[PDB]
Amino acid sequence: VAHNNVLPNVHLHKWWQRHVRVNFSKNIKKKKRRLLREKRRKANGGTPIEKLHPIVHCPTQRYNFRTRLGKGFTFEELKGAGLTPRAAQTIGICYDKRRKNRSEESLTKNVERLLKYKNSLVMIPLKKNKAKKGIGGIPADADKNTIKEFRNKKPLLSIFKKEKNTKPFYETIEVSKIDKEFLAYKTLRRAKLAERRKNRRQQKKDIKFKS
Amino acid sequence: PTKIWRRWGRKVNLKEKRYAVCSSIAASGVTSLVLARGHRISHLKEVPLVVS
Amino acid sequence: GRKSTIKPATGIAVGFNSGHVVTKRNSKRKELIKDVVREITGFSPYEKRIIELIKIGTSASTKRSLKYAKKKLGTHKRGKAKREEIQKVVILQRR
Amino acid sequence: ATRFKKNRKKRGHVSAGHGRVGKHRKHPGGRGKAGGLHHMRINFDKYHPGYFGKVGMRHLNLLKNRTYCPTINVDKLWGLLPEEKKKEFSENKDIAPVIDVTRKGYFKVLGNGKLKHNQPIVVKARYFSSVAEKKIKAVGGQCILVA
Amino acid sequence: GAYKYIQEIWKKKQSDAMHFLLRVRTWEYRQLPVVHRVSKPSRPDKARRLGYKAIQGFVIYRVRVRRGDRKKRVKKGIVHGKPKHQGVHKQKSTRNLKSVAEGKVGKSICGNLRVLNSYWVGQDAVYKYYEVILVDPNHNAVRNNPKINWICNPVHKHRELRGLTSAGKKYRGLRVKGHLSAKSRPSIRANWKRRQLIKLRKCR
RNA sequence: ACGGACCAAGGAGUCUAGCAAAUGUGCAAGUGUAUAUGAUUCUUUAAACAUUUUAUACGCAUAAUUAAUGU
RNA sequence: UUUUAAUUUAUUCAUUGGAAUUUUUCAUGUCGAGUCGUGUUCUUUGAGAUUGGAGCACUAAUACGUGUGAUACAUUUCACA
RNA sequence: UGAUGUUAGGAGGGCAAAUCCGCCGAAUUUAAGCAUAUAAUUAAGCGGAAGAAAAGAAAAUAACUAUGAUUCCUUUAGUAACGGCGAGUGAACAAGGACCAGCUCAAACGGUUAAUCCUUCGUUUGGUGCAAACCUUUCGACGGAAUUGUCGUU
Ligand SMILES: [Mg+2]
Ligand SMILES: [Mg+2]
Ligand SMILES: [Mg+2]
Ligand SMILES: [Mg+2]
Ligand SMILES: [Mg+2]
Ligand SMILES: [Mg+2]
Ligand SMILES: [Mg+2]
Ligand SMILES: [Mg+2]
Ligand SMILES: [Mg+2]
Ligand SMILES: [Mg+2]
Ligand SMILES: [Mg+2]
Ligand SMILES: [Mg+2]
Ligand SMILES: [Mg+2]
Ligand SMILES: [Mg+2]
Ligand SMILES: [Mg+2]
Ligand SMILES: [Mg+2]
Ligand SMILES: [Mg+2]
Ligand SMILES: [Mg+2]
Ligand SMILES: [Mg+2]
Ligand SMILES: [Mg+2]
Ligand SMILES: [Mg+2]
Ligand SMILES: [Mg+2]
Ligand SMILES: [Mg+2]
Ligand SMILES: [Mg+2]
Repeated sequence: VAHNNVLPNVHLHKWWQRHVRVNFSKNIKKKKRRLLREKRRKANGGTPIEKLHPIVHCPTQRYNFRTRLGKGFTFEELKGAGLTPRAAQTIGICYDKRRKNRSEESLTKNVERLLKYKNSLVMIPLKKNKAKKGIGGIPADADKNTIKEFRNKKPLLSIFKKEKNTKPFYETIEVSKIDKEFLAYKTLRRAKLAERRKNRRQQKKDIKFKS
Repeated sequence: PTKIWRRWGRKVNLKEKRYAVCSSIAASGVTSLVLARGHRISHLKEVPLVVS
Repeated sequence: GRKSTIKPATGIAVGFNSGHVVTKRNSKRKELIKDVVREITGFSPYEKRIIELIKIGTSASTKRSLKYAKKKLGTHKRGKAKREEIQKVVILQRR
Repeated sequence: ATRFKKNRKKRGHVSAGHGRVGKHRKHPGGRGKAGGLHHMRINFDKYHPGYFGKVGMRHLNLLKNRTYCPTINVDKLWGLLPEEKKKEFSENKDIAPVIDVTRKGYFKVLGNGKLKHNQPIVVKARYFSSVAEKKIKAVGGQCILVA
Repeated sequence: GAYKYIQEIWKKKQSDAMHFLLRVRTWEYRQLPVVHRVSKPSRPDKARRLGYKAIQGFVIYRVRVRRGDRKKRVKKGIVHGKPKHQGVHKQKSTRNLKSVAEGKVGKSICGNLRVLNSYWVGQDAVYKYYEVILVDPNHNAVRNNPKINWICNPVHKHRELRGLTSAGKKYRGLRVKGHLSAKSRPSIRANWKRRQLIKLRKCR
């Protein structure tokens, strides 16, 4: 090497030519994918090809203020809507047997989601012109007139999407309510200087409770 | 020997593409420029040429 | 660090019990089989050695029993559990 | 484009620009970063001084999402508000804005620059520095800690 | 039931009863051929835990495998190469002895059948002894049963030479998950190939 | 001192990755619509067009310094 | 010519079995062994007082157990499976 | 319980390899010499499958307001780490997308009655073809396997 250049680094020392891959057909493949998932819709004959998913928080102090879709409601969230895990699968509702509800906010949020979904679907009978009640929490069957006059509406696919955050980032306050004797930096530093002995005292509380 | 991993295409910024399309519509409305491209329009009335 | 199950969190980023402030939410057949199997099989040789070392009854013999069990099983924990079990057996045999 | 390459200017010349006496040979000084510390020492020392040796402690499994922390100074703090909204607060005198910077992607407020005189402001964040918090207090504001 | 008592007894192996039984069992296995058929499982409780069933097409075989390490295959023990590659007398094999036992009976002697599992029945200074469960995929008893007829499909031919039995899962690294077995699925070579790849946009 | 008996055709600084300097272009405290999805896109089109009906995907930049708790 | 969506039409009578929740009760079971693990030798990995595999020697506990939480120990707390 | 049987009915063997699964296993070359290292968990050698194969329903992450079987694409990132700490090498979690699916044994419970399964021989309903053939059908008899454990519940 000879000049003021960065020191070289390239990792090309094996037989690298045997596996190089140029992507000549990315748009062709998305056309194919679109046509396949469009063909499925005509085979369903009215029912949508999407399934309902819950709303959950992301796991880290980097993302904990965001929500997204998860893979399925819990047992308790389904029982809050009077549904059974087995019966729910026969509708586009996903079930997760291993997520837990640690707080009330998530429980109520997902129960309201399930209740809203359960109110906006019409049931078609298994045998034509034979309408019966539900089972396992499934809504009762519909009559042929409602089925005729809802087949001509546009299905709503916005219920399958994650909620969108509308929390604002500023507000207004009155000058008479400002607190003046609060010290943020000092509180932050005293909180860190105190942790170790507090952990010790919690451990001793745990020992006392066990016996 | 020629290879298939020659870089065949390019990527173009969106703003420059839009700017160029806009500047190419504007040139379509000048009588002198249209004539100099090779179109025989000595009998047209208006060069923008809107029709019902 | 540690948190508390009771006593909700403080809305501060650092310290003990920190973070956002959501609302928190809260055999007899076996020893029949044991007796049958025990009288079928008995004790193992290293178990017999541990038994006699315990039966001596001094503190040096106790430390020796721990070392021998730790060697035979290959783990401090395992060896400690084995010595405790043999101690219970020796106590029960004397009654 | 091969139309504009330098080698086409040497096309009738003998040595293609590399020299009669010193040829163009293949690897006459080593391969890659070969001779550093022996016969490439001067280049290494004047262009990359601290290159050889090691210093510091090891950190075996890092997990960078635990310490991620973007910052913002107090200069850019009135600029998060629209100008017509900034106008209204400077006019009226018994109201102040409450700004939550975590909703904008910042975690720690930092203290470079100058806040406007006698214009109270209330700021929410996860961490504060000492100087920033002093400057916010001086003009009549308040800092709030959130998680 | 009865099986729990057998299971608890076989956990000792050093009591006088089990020592006597093991000695007599292993004496007899030496006098028999290297690969011979048994009429019944000698450990019925252990055979139930693996997929054995008392149905017309299940059979049992017994194999004998030699112990230790195999020497590197070079004439007169001479290596032409670098000193890092001159080793011999402590080369160790990727496969278990249980897998080799399965392969001794599964390749040619009973190419008619399919290997399911196997289990330990004793050992010695020269040999280890195993019993192997096999299934016949052409008998109608297994071919009509909905629970077990997955074995009759041709994608399950010679499981014991492609690493697909339990012993094969052990030595490929598929018995541990997470951060201790990060680069082993869907296979070692496939994971290597994925990480060597250079992918390259048309427009870049 | 070495190559050259003669004539015709062929015959040698290129391609990819990664960095920098120079220069042209667009926007500017920001900038780049990734993988995907959409469309009354579908010989050409493997191109072109679009972006999810007080708005947190990711990179580089907007802040440094220390082995480090950190500041 | 294929295969598939709607749409069009049931009815009156017969028998035996099953299945989900909702009420009152009792019963607190089972859960994969020469296997896991430890020592030692050789390989392999980014894995470092050892990441996976293998040979030899020793050889467990019973859910109040066992395993993981990237530095070797002893005494413990907590989370996850 | 071994053996015997030209007894009745059946299976395995060879070819082919771009993609796929398992084992075995170099040196050239780079380090401006060379022995660890690199080339490379590669080439050559030996076995086994499919229209895909392999993997796969937690003895998994995290440390948060928590996520949630496998696979692949964009990033993480030439980063944490390994190394005659030289030449060189090099992952994982979170985040955005494609697709989307869950189940069976073993063990527990059922003894006024193994409920279970297979070979052979019959016979009985509706459809489709010119024909050849092919769907659908619940009844029985003799024989055998199985309590050293088939089937049902969960
Ligand atoms: Mg010249
Ligand atoms: Mg020359
Ligand atoms: Mg010279
Ligand atoms: Mg050699
Ligand atoms: Mg070897
Ligand atoms: Mg010469
Ligand atoms: Mg001559
Ligand atoms: Mg020529
Ligand atoms: Mg420039
Ligand atoms: Mg278990
Ligand atoms: Mg190596
Ligand atoms: Mg961790
Ligand atoms: Mg060399
Ligand atoms: Mg050289
Ligand atoms: Mg040499
Ligand atoms: Mg090969
Ligand atoms: Mg073959
Ligand atoms: Mg498969
Ligand atoms: Mg990736
Ligand atoms: Mg970067
Ligand atoms: Mg190493
Ligand atoms: Mg390597
Ligand atoms: Mg994702
Ligand atoms: Mg059972």
